[PDB]
Amino acid sequence: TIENFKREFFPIVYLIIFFWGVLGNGLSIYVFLQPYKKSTSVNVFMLNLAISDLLFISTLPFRADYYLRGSNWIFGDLACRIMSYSLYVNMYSSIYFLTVLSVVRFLAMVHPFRLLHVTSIRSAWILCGIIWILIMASSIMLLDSGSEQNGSVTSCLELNLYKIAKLQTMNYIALVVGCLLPFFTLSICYLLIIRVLLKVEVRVSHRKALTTIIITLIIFFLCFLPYHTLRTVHLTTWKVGLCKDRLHKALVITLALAAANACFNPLLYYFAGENFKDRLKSALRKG
Amino acid sequence: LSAEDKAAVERSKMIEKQLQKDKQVYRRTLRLLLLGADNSGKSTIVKQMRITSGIFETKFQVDKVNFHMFDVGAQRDERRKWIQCFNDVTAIIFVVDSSDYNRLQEALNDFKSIWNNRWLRTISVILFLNKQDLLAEKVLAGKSKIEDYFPEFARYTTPEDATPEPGEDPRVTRAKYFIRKEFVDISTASGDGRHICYPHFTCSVDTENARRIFNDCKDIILQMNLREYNLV
Amino acid sequence: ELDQLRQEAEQLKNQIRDARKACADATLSQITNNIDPVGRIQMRTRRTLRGHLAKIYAMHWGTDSRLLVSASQDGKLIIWDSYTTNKVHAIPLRSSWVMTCAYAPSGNYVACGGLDNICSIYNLKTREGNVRVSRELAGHTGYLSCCRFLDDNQIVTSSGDTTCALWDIETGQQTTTFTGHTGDVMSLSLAPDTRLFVSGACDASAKLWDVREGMCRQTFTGHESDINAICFFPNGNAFATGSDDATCRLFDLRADQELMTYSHDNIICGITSVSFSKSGRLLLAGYDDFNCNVWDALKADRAGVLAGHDNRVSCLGVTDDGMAVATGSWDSFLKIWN
Amino acid sequence: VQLVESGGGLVQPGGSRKLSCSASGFAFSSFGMHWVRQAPEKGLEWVAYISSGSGTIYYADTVKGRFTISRDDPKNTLFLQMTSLRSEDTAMYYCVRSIYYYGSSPFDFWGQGTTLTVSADIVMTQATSSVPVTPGESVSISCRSSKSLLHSNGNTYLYWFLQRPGQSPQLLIYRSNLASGVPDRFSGSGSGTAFTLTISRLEAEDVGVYYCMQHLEYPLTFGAGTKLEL
Amino acid sequence: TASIAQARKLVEQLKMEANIDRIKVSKAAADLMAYCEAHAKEDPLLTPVPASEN
Ligand SMILES: CCCCC/C=C\C\C=C/C=C/C=C/[C@@H](SC[C@H](N)C(=O)NCC(=O)O)[C@@H](O)CCCC(=O)O
Repeated sequence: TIENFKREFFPIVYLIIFFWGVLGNGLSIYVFLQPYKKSTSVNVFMLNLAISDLLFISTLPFRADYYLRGSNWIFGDLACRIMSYSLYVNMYSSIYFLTVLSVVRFLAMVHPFRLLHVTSIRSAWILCGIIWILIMASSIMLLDSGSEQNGSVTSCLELNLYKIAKLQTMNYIALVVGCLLPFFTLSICYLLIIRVLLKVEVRVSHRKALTTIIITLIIFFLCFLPYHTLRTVHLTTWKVGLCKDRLHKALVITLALAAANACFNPLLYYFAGENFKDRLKSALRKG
Repeated sequence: LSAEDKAAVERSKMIEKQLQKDKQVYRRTLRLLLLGADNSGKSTIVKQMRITSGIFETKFQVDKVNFHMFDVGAQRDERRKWIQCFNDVTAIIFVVDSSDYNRLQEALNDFKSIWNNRWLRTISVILFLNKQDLLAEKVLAGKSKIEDYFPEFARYTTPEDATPEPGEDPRVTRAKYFIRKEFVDISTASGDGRHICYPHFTCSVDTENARRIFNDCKDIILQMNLREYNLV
Repeated sequence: ELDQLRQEAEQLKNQIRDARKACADATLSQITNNIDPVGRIQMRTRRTLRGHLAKIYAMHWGTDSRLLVSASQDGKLIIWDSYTTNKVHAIPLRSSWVMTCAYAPSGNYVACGGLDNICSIYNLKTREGNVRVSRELAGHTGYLSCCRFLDDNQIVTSSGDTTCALWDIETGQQTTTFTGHTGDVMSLSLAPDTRLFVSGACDASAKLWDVREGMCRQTFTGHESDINAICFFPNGNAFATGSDDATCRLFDLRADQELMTYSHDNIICGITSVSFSKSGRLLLAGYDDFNCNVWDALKADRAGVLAGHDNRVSCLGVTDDGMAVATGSWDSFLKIWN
Repeated sequence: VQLVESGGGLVQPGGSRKLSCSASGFAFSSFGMHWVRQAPEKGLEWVAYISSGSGTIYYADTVKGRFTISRDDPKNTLFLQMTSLRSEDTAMYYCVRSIYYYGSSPFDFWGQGTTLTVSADIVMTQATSSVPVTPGESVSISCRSSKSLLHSNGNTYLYWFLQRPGQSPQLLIYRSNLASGVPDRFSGSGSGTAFTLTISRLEAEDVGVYYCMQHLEYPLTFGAGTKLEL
Repeated sequence: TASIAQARKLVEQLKMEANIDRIKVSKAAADLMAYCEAHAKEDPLLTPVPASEN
């Protein structure tokens, strides 16, 4: 049984993740909403990403409190449903926004002069809303998660037999379009970006760009793909009995590493880049 | 709703269609600002880039993309005011007579003034040291030495990482590299990376003149898209 | 000779300074302290224009408070319908760098100009309907900074050659030319009588020229930096000047000196435009901090702030009736506030 | 500025005909076109309208289906194709230009037109059809309408057209606002219901038929027309 | 004679400018305040007019 380890691991890891994610996203959104510099498609995409991350984080401490008191859900069943829905819908929206930013800054770089199909003001909001509505309508099914009350305690945020027939269907989907296709898109786009950067035949800007691109690759390949593979191998064969004592440990640790993406992402994407680090200082030293 | 108002709305929609059709080209164009004193060979450059009007626009296509170079050589000496309108342009090409050492001081002064401008602080400034053959002939004749005007030229060592072109005399190479080093020092001063200079030795007959503009603007837009999209 | 003339000029300047100081019985503050406060003037955006392509660099209000002329840095003039927001007219200019535009008092002609050094006046009521080049006049050896119509046949213009000139539309030549300034003239402003007009240039001074004779009746010499905007008071006895030092100054033609200096420590960005209301209490000025301010011409206190734009404000103008105020910035978006 | 119409003539019942109109002296595309019919010994009657760029087209409730209007902008020409012509279609058709914007004067130039012979909108009713008067005196023509033309915007959608012997209707007033090329003798007054056209001093060139038109709604309807003779 | 020419030009300009009358600042400020208070009601920007007039 791994529940003994979960009760001790979740409360601290989720708590610290929530703390850092709030500390980051609050200021990130306060700086994005500033009318100081301008409104661009990249700005809208980063604002949607920050909003999705903040929504994912706000639903994090509830699960920490649940696991802290020995897997006891004190809120209503509607709260459990909304939390389980918002966690994964926000995770997938964040992944899709990261892919959108990747393709955006790939088209901006590989085609600087011609094909200026990158700059936009309304198309960005349209695409963000389309992604939101699609992901929401798709994941809506998860709202049927029962309270699953057993005796005096409620097994919210936990797997049961009733939740199998559905997970066996919508899981692999999220693996293809949620993990595999976005990962391949990121890889191709950033490899082409690296090729364009190394195109020089005979630099203080390119080296920093080079370090910005590969760190994100190693942070994305070690947080989502392992998590997706582990949850797939755990759900593809889930029979009544023991959890094998090993797959569950890997699953919980990779889920924690993925939840830590809510705190890696904001920084990786905005706090390091120069243009936003200037808007940041402006918003700070304004009034 | 009145019929006249509907007709006016339709006319406004047609005007918006035309304005969008024009804005497509506008955005897809690249504005360049050509600057240079009378002694500078900006006229010869415009004559070579053939791939009471105070403004002269010249459109030329290179590598299947257009460039609108703006030359201003029919206005008052001072240019601290009308230069502000040329912000957000693709690049600024500054011309200087690298051969005439007398006007080199005024050329460097004008370059420093255009570089430290508050409005053009975020605009790259390309540099074409035109009239290279004249400079080479002058430095080979030995009748005019840069040391007479710049004392640092007497205590300046040839760069170790230099790339002398085939057939160039050591004196010509040293002089051109000293000029380029002076220009790069005047540029990097208070540069902060937001804008960097692009010096290029341009001859009087070199047909590969607009190619230099293309290669410089490519890197300029690359850095502009790396900064604005948070990748550098 | 030269030394004697310089000494005489210095003595005359000192005498003028002493005379101006003698008439400085008190500042406008001492007299504007008893007037009731104006309060906060929170203007909201009633219209939003999204037609301009490049940076808006000029604007003006014609005799009719419904049509609004606006010029963009892409060589495009647009006459908008302020009420319905529709585009009444669109004029493609042969010059891309246009920095000035004005609407004739008859509603039939519109002037423009800029780095081309050629003032182009187009007609809007042509029998052919389409906009035609009515008069493309030249002669100035410098960029055109501002244009203002005096009637259906004459137009005053200021160029970078330091010399302003009143041209005739029918003749297409300088009806009269004024002596050159010390710097380039950047703005203009007509008086309600149309007989006199004050203009400022890069030099820290402003000259009040006359339409009848080419002579500056008054020359104020009170500024920290280069004047970038100037506006005439609705009555015609005073006028405001704004420079890049983030400080406006209200000079008077009767007193011939500055009355009050509108400035604040938190404002460090230069000024680009100045305008008054139909009454004159509200002095509106756009600053390079991506916004506009509205102060009290008498109290000099901050009455309102307009921060709707996102780029450096380029120009602003109040309607002849004072119903609304148009503001064009470098964000290619013109906003009407009320 | 010229609008030369052609294509008229005799047509048998049920036939078709393409009336053409060549425009010159102005931007044809910038002006919307209106085909208006006038029956023999009667007043005007709007038929069809085509906006700029062919973005909007309208026809009269009585002419829908049969008549179709089109415009060739590359050639600056207008065409009206009529099919299944009835006996009542005998009339003279005129093409008129109109540009709509604040301060404009829609229906400012009327073409010569062409004659073609066979074999719930607002209605405008005038009190008198003929008023005898000699030069020197003033005239006051009255006009009544069934619906108030005063729109919420405050614009008076009233147009006056003066047709002289042998000439086409000439615009006098488009909204009290005098029209272009018309002396100041003509003036307009009244409320949104009743209207009055006042001529202070009569001349030999003023004799003709004055027609009133409302422009509040797209479907137009001309009045009976008041005649002034020597 | 360009130097002395512009010198005498500026001298005459300052002379003709000094001859212009200049009243004290009190009267000018009073006149400005009176003109401002006269058109106070005719300034929608100063006096917010109801939505029926906009
Ligand atoms: C066209 C694209 C459409 C977009 C979206 C479509 C489908 C994917 C979206 C959402 C589904 C996500 C899968 C979530 C797993 S999460 C796996 C489970 N949380 C687990 O293994 N827990 C182990 C433990 O507690 O040890 C489920 O068990 C969810 C409920 C939460 C829970 O009980 O922990």
